[PDB]
Amino acid sequence: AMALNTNQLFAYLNRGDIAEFKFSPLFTTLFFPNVATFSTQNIMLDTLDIEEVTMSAFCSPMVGSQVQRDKGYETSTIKPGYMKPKHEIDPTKTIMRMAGEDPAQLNDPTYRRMRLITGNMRRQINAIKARVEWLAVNAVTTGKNIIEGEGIERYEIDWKIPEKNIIEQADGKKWSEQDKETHYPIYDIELYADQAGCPANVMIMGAEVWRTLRSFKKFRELYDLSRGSESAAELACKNLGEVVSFKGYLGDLALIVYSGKYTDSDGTEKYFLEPDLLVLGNTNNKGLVAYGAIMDQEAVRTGATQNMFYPKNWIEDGDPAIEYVQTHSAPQPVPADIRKFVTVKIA
Repeated sequence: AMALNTNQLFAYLNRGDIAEFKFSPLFTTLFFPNVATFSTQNIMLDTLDIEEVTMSAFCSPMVGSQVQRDKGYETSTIKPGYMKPKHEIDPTKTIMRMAGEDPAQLNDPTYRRMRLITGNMRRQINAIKARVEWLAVNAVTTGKNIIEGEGIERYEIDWKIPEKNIIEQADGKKWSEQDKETHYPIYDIELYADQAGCPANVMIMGAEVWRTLRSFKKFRELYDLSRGSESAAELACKNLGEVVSFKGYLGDLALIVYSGKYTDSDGTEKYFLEPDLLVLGNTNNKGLVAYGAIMDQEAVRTGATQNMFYPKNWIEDGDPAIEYVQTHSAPQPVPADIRKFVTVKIA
């Protein structure tokens, strides 16, 4: 067994026809679809060619779970959470073959190592994209991210979303308490959308929100199931049918139910978007995922530090020699304008 070099791993990562590589989760796709890779470890927001994205954040240290906001300050230098998940390449695994494919290769041990390597690479990108989506949804819904990673101390980024942009039905009119035969929920949605200061053209909803909205006769009468790749909102969902459902339109407002989940360190399943939350936004309000430099010595040696991802494969010596694949990345979502997001907790 010889370890694949990084050109060999990049050949796969860049291949063009792997969904895990070409698509990203919903909030990332709608609101952070652009990319900037930095040659510095830290993201330097002041250096971006696009003037229309956010160029500073209020960064505060933390002691435990406590944010030390008196020690925070606006800075255009952002330290990203450095990621480098790895997996063992165990050739004793049973390899699942697809689904139109070619039984004969699976004898060849090289072919089998390749299957495990590429399989684990796909899983590592999924995990990096999942962290990014978590960061994206948190930014949009709370204006804040908690950043952790290799070689830094845990701290908070605050994009300072206006307080009026985060709304709870329990401070006003609850949908659960309305007459489902007579209430017009559109007028509440319009009320929430006022807070964006600009038009909202997309409503992204947890499951409980969609259930409730649907229970209103007056929503059903206006609900326009018709659609056809007719909007950026709609286009964004076509490759995310595992976690996202495009429902139609309410006037010029696209309707998306979002049910994406991730697993946390504890190995527990969580929603990206809590089921009782809806987000109003504008699909023209596009920021980016900024990538800090890759800090791996071999990346540094070979001048390959400016990269979204940097995959490595190696075999260690030992009584069992253990083989690993690992992917380095230092992503951070940066919004265009945080003030154009309104989040509502229904009750």
